[PDB]
Amino acid sequence: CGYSDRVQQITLGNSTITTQEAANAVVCYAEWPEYLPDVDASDVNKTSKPDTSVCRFYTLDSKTWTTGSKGWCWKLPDALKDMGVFGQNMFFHSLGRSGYTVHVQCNATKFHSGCLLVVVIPEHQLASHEGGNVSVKYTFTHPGERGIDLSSANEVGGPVKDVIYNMNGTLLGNLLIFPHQFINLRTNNTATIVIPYINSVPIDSMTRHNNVSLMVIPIAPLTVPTGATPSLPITVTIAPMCTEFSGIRSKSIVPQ
Amino acid sequence: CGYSDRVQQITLGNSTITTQEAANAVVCYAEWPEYLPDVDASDVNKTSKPDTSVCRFYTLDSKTWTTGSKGWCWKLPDALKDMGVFGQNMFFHSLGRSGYTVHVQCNATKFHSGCLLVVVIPEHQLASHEGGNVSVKYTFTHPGERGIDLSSANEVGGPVKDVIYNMNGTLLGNLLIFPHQFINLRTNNTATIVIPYINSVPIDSMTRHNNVSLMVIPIAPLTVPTGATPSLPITVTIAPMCTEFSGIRSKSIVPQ
Amino acid sequence: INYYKDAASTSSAGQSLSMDPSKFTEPVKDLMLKGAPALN
Amino acid sequence: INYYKDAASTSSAGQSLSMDPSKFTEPVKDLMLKGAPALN
Amino acid sequence: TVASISSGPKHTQKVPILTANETGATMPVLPSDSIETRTTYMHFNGSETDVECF
Amino acid sequence: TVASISSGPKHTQKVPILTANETGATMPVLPSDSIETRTTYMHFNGSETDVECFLGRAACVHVTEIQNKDATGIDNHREAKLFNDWKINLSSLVQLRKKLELFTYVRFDSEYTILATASQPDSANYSSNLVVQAMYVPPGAPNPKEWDDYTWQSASNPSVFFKVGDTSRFSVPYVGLASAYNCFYDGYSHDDAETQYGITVLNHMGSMAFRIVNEHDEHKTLVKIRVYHRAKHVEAWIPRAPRALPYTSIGRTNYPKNTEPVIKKRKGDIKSY
Amino acid sequence: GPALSSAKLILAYTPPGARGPQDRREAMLGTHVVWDIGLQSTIVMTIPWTSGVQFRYTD
Repeated sequence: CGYSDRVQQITLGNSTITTQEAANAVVCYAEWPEYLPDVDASDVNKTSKPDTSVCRFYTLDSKTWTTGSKGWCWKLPDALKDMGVFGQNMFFHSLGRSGYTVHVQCNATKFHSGCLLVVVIPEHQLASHEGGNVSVKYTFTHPGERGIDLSSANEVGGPVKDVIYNMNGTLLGNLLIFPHQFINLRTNNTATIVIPYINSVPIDSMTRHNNVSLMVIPIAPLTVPTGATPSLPITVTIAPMCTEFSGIRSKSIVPQ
Repeated sequence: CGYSDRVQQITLGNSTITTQEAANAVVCYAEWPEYLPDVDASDVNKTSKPDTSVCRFYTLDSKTWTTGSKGWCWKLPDALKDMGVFGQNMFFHSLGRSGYTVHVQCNATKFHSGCLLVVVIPEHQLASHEGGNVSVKYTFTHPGERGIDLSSANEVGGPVKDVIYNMNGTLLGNLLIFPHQFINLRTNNTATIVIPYINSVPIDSMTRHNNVSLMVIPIAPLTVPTGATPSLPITVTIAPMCTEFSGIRSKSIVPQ
Repeated sequence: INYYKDAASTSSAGQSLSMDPSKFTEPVKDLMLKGAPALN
Repeated sequence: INYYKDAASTSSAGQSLSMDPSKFTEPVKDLMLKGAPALN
Repeated sequence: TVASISSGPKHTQKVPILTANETGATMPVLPSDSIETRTTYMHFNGSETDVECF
Repeated sequence: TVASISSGPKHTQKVPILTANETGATMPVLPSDSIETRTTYMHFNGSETDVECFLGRAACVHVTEIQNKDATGIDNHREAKLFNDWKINLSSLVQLRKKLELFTYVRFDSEYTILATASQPDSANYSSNLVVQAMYVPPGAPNPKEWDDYTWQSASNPSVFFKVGDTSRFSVPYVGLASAYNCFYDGYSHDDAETQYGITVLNHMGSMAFRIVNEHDEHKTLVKIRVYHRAKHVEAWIPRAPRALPYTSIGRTNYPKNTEPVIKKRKGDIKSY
Repeated sequence: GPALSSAKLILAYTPPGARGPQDRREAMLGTHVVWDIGLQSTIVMTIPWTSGVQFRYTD
């Protein structure tokens, strides 16, 4: 009887990811995603389940981890609302329901040093940069696959990007209460977090309401060996699961 | 025990059509559509079933039936390849499988006279207008919801529109061998034809290959009463059923 | 004893003795036993 | 428990669970079943 | 109490959506008669809609 | 309940002190795993650490000031405080708002206590025997415009009559549309480039309009109505990080510019104690 | 209208989140019921409960 806990394989639909230095996958709150049971439904229309079409690993544009990078933030299902048929099932309805299997990728040699904080913050309502009673404009909190780069300059309507305050007024050291995993270049290179549907209602809008938000916050600065490139690619791959939609509708109209 | 055979109701998904002067629905070859069984599958990828999202009545643009109209022809699933999420499930894959429940609508008073020929011609490979060895160009046979108006002028690459020869070299009087129904303004105003998947393979392409073609050919000319408008609207409504797709792929790229 | 009919009047429930900190402390897919190597 | 003898003192009855909207929605002589032709 | 019953595609001669209001009756047409509905429960009693509370 | 188990010298290959936090799990390492411990008992249940007690104690959550005087000639009454209305929000006081924000979802029937005190800084021979009418306003109920509006009848609007100094005590079942209050709502009410973020249906519970119904005496009685709230049937989900920066608004996690440091800087280097 | 008249109407319900339908092709994408006017003079289209929250506000 000989096996390994770092060699993991996750097959969803027609996509397959392989890893040999992965950490024990985190199941948020020890609750796997499950379809909405009838005992809690409030809407009357029947739900459609694009089980195989949308529940697959969608690789997002990789990010560049430099010595001065503050972190990155992604909103779901916003991060996948421009991805194939999932985006259409998300727009053409008034609401949607689906889980997420996040998979962050950051590989390096045994000489590099650094630690990334991969945390899922359900209902991550960010703070505006103007204070007082200013709001954050829908055009920014819903970037899409672009995500929010916490090192860039603030624009009118985008929340503040002070990674220290988690963009919402909470300290970085306290985010560990949420389901998270550290990508320690010496021990781990790929993080996995199975995110279920978290909301106060059985079903809610999927275009105007983002249930969870993925954040990759470098805790320890990247210290590359002498003569190596001071950059490492971070590839985020998210796979929906247990997807449901109700009320096929005229396309949801977003700005642009 | 009192009922009626002309009062019919067909509910698919969130769409519902009602009629009170309908004729006995025709089930092509007495074979209802059914999902592809495992004993005949040749592809290896698992099929996705957007049961409720795509299996609904999609109303196509109504046509104007005049005293000189020759007829209209529609290709499937081409006629619905620009309709909501069905078009995306059709493009983003290399193949698709689905049945169709055609519903033609043409209402009039007891004074009008005329007869429409609603016939389903599986594998309706049309003839070109140039003869010799000329081909028909993909840009025309696949119009979309537009269909093919047999009274218009021929364009380079579009098949011939001689309704007499059924655009393929067969006489109009012989189309009755196919599953068809007549919309007799004195007896019937709405036709219904349940079309299953007809092909020599368990699965075939749905973008480059149209399994069936719907035709509405006025047999008896429209004779409106004295002083009435010499035009009647013909609304075609098609509802997919038992839909399947395999191999979610980079969007299928069609011209334009 | 309650003096009113509707549930808005009842008193607090006291204490929920049913505790389960595992969902917050060990929300992991694979089981991890104390002492054994976390990763192998 | 009541503290007075006469019925003017008792509390409300709560809710009348016995519902019958048919008298207002279908006050028709002949029975009409959903789906069947209303008139024939 | 059941709120909406499960109903799939309906292709029959019984048209619960067509009626005649000339009779003065309001047919209790449910969402399952016009679309495909799922199994749902009421989770509601209606104590505040009674004439005794209204 | 056993607190610490008896454990002597440990020389084994199982190292409960070594783990990998990269997995995100907190191993329940006990004192018996690092040292030699003796048999001890808990003698403690934790009744005061439950969410029902941590969040379920009456506290002030809003306050206002009004007057009861000869209202003749005051065209704008409500804005002159002939009656004041407050939108129910559990996010206006910070010492309870933080405890409520410690979680993402909270479901509770409420308990309210409205504290009004009579006072006369100006020349006034006595403090009237007031009878304050406290009124609940559900969404849609006519937001009254004058102290004598057609609303105070309170036929559907709940009303509670009581004298100043003494308080009303009415319970409210959970009035949210969801299964709990959206302590954090990373979502908009609808899709518009000009809509407000966070503050939505889940936030608006109505409002409480304060007044006095007694006809005026000969002087202005500036009444300050302080509102107290206890949470009942408290249930919490999705614990969150503690609040670090203060607030400026209700329901919004927005903070000010150049906020002050929250971490207590050391006196010396990291090696100091 | 007259008994000898014929007409077909389509009642379309647009769930929240999308604008009001400006054309028939956009309306027919959502919950709709095709009404064939005949002996049956009345149509009964039940607007299905399609909402995320369990209750909507009356105002």
